[PDB]
Amino acid sequence: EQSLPFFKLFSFADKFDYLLMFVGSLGAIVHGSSMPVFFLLFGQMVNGFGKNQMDLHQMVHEVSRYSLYFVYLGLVVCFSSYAEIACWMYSGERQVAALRKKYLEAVLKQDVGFFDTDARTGDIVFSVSTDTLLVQDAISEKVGNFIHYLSTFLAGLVVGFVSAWKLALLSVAVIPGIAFAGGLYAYTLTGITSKSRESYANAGVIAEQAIAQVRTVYSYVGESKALNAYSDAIQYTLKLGYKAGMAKGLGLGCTYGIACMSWALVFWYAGVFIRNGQTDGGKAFTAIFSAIVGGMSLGQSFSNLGAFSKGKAAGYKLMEIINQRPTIIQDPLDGKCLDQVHGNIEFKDVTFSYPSRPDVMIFRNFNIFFPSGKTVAVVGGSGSGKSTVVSLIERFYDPNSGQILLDGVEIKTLQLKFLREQIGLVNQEPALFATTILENILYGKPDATMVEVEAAASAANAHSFITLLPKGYDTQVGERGVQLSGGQKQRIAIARAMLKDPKILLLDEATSALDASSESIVQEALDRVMVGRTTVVVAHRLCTIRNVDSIAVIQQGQVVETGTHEELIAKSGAYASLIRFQEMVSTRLSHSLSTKSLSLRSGSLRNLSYSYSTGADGRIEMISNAETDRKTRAPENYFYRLLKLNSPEWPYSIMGAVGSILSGFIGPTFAIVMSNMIEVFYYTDYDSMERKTKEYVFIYIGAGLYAVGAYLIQHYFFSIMGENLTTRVRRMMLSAILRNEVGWFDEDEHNSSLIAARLATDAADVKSAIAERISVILQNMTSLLTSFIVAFIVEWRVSLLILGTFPLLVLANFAQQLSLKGFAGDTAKAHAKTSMIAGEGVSNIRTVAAFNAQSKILSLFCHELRVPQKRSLYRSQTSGFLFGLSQLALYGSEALILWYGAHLVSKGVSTFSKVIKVFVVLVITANSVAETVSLAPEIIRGGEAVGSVFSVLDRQTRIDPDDADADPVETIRGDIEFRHVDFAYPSRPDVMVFRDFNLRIRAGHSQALVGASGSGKSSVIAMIERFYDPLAGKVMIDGKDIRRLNLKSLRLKIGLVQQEPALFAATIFDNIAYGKDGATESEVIDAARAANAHGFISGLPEGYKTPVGERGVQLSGGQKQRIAIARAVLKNPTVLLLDEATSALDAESECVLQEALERLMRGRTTVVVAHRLSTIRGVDCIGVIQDGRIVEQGSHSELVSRPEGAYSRLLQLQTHR
Repeated sequence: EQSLPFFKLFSFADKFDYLLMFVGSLGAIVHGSSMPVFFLLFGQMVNGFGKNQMDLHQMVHEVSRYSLYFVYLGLVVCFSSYAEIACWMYSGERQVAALRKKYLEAVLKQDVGFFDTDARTGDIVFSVSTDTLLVQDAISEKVGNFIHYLSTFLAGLVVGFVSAWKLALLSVAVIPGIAFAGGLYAYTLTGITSKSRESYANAGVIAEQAIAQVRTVYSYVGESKALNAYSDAIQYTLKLGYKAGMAKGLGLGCTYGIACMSWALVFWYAGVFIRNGQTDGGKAFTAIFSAIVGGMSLGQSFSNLGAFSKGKAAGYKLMEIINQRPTIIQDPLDGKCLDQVHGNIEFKDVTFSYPSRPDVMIFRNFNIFFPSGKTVAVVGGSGSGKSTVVSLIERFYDPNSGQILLDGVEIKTLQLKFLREQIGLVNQEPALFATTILENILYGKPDATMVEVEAAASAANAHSFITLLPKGYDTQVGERGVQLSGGQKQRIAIARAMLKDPKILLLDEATSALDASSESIVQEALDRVMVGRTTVVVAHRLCTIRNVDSIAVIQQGQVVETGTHEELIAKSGAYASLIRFQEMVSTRLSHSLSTKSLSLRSGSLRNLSYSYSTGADGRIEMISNAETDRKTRAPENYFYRLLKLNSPEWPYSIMGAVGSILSGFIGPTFAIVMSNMIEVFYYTDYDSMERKTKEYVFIYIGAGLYAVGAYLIQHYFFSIMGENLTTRVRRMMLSAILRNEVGWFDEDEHNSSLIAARLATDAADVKSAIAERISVILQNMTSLLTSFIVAFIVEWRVSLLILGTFPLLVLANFAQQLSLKGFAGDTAKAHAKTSMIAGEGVSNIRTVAAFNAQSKILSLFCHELRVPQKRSLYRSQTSGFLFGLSQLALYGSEALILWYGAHLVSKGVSTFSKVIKVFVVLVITANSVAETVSLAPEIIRGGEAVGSVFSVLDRQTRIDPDDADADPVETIRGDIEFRHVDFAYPSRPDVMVFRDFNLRIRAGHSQALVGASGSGKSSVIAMIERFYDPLAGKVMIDGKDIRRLNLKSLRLKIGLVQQEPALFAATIFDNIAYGKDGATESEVIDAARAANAHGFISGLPEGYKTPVGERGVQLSGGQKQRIAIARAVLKNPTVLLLDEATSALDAESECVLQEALERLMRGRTTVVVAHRLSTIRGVDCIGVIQDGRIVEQGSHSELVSRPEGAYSRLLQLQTHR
């Protein structure tokens, strides 16, 4: 959308932030222009250490003078890498923690009807959670990395062009010759990466369907050919993944083969300009190296321009809610204040529409009147919009044409502290702020005393139930310290809206929690607060209103009738049908925020986003998403268990380990020839310097064709090895998912969109966990080892000093690689308690705006941001000092080697070019060694969070389908029998729909288990085939128990028909041959013409060929049912399990099942469950299920003959249409 500029993100800066962005900007220029000064000092040293080969006294002076200048360069990097980290990390905190304090004052002042849950308060909660971390990521510390590497580029061309300007043009005109050779590798590599994502989307829908339709995959035993369809379309991503490793051996080979043919260009012309007497050997080290790493340092300044554009995009959305001027405000000057209110609210000609969609007209010419000290009611029977009455006296909205008078004063002339202080609100599922149960009661009145809270808890039936909790009124209600998690809370607005002592008391439909003896206690609690208070009762169920003096009924825009309930029950005028309607009778936001973070977890770093959940009913839970360090849960043998699964490819790793050792020989051979030409440039013979610099160019060319054949063996192999491992894991993951129980799929984190990504992104990061961490270990250990064998043969006295110095060299470079990603570290974990307070004063804003609790949520937010700021003062002074002190042990420790090496030469032990070769080889080696020890924790710490998918492989199923020591199934005649069985779902095990259940079905009969308003009837057909096991008892079929049989050999003669049918992504020839494997063309036509749809399917373009499941022709609900019955008649089952529930016929003039119900019963055993009192005339028997038992049994000639029973009440529900 729109965007701010990059400036005005700094608009929350005070005069102490203009002082930290000034010191930390001078400190980043001086830190930047110091690597092109190391190349000016190490160049001028060699001109004194190497021109003085015949004067062994000048050598000691002109090295001890320049080895003091590395301690002075060490101090300037010490106190200027401290100033670009401690100033840009702490001044990026103080500016974004003053954006949080003003964005939250803005979202406490907007109108309360702005938040109507339709992904409006799912962006406000998301903008305070993530858009504030993107502003901080932009402006804090990636601004100092911009100035650091931009000033090196500017100062690599001023050191480079003053020493020798003809070699600072040759070593700059090579840089377009390399970045173009490497910008064609990274173009074609994305083009094969994009085709691999497209090739998996064909096989990405087979796992998508067979997890979503898992009731049909198990019922028709076809969980073996859901693999053979999957394991034939994975094989088109494997072969496309082979030639994305050959585009990487040819991309790193032909980049290190041009860069090694470009030192040969610029070390030749450096060796011509010396022979003409224009440069020397230290003005050609300065000119070449300061103009290459100066030019290369633009690839790091422009790496930070991605975060600067996400920062401008996110920071607009914040800066447009801050200055959005609202409508309903408080006027401290244009406001009144009455005295002795009475509570006479009269909606006198009030019309109103919802400003989200102005189409309907809720209150066209609405009129009611509220007396003082009385109890009125507002009740409808449908969507009258009656709960808008309590949402309008609050002034959450405005009547767009009308007026509302409080004791004869229009309420648009009243300030919102004389109004909301007089109105107490009790609502649906009331907001419990995660504090004590003493501070929640003190929102109705902020500070009076202690004994009035006990008085207010006494007249609410609450004084007893919070002393039988083992803490003295101090109980954290958010997290389960003591579990007062009952459905009967003290509905603590009943305790709040008495302590406040309101004059007008607006109740609501505060009985929606499966009313029982517990909800009868709060009913007689509400009947003692309604004394002398002009209360309304928005009521949905009429049972709670039956003893009230005056009741008013509204139906469409206006009141219809008023008066007592002795004349309201009279005349039958639009109330007698409503009591007939009484006789015939959050978790969304945590899912919405995860999908909104869906789409962008593809990239944001893991230290910057969240993972959202509900937790308990205290708040919305926000785990920092850097939960991988805390997790540390892989099996302890996991690196050995992935090498056993990837060991039929042993010839593709014995041939790949002789391609990764040969690549370690190019490191030191670069640094032996380059340190042999520093010696050559100081000859005094100008023809033995010519024919010895030809033969160091021919090695640079021959090692630019050795680096093409040795990166092609390392990368083509080890990608044949790692792509037969992602393919083998994917076939082992889906074959283990389709073995579990059905209740495992019913859980909240096992829907077929979070579990089909574990086969796509969690099985594709096993390639980069056991194949790309042996390539860079065999390479980096054969270069560490071959440069400590050379260095002890050239000279062993200096190279023993570099062994003791070697921890001080690999630690200075370990810190120079953490600095490229930043030292702040997991900034989404400190700002997590702050957001859970900001994220509960948005979704509970109906209860924050009432009670005038808007200056208390801002106090709990500003008194708590002091913890993430003192965490960042202690970190930025410590991390900026340990980084600035490890750099003094890099330059101060190369001053010791070059002094002790220039000590032995004056005593005649060593020579020149025995000290330089040892110095150049062992320092370039130390950069690679501090990369093996940077991927060292991930090898130990459980791989990572996505290499820890053994939870689908190492998981034990509850219901085991295939057993060898189980009795097989040959012929089931049908002897359905239940003994004493009780059963509950594992999703909510408190509900106990079965309680000692009993049935008995003989062979060759039917069963017609009745509706009873959905009294847990849709679980008998979920136990004839083992979708669920019973908790206690047996299920007897054919005289044998059901937990003794081969389950795959049983379900091929028990075939159901689903509630709402579903169709796979194939033609209508495999969607009706899915339940007979085998059938070809004779009994496919015959099984069509039973519930026919045959002239329906004869009219079709490609015969019987069209995709009908998805991405094809869209059929109707009356035609999908005629497909699914063609399945269940080709299979020829013996125990037919029909199904109807929840009014899903979806067809007028029903005939698609009427042909089925009379034809398909004629030789089978059927179990028909339906909620309607029709079509269930199974002429053999019919039982009535109530409360987990049967109450009456007998067919439709002895079940209607009895006078009442329980079936005749459902016979009265026939004519209630």
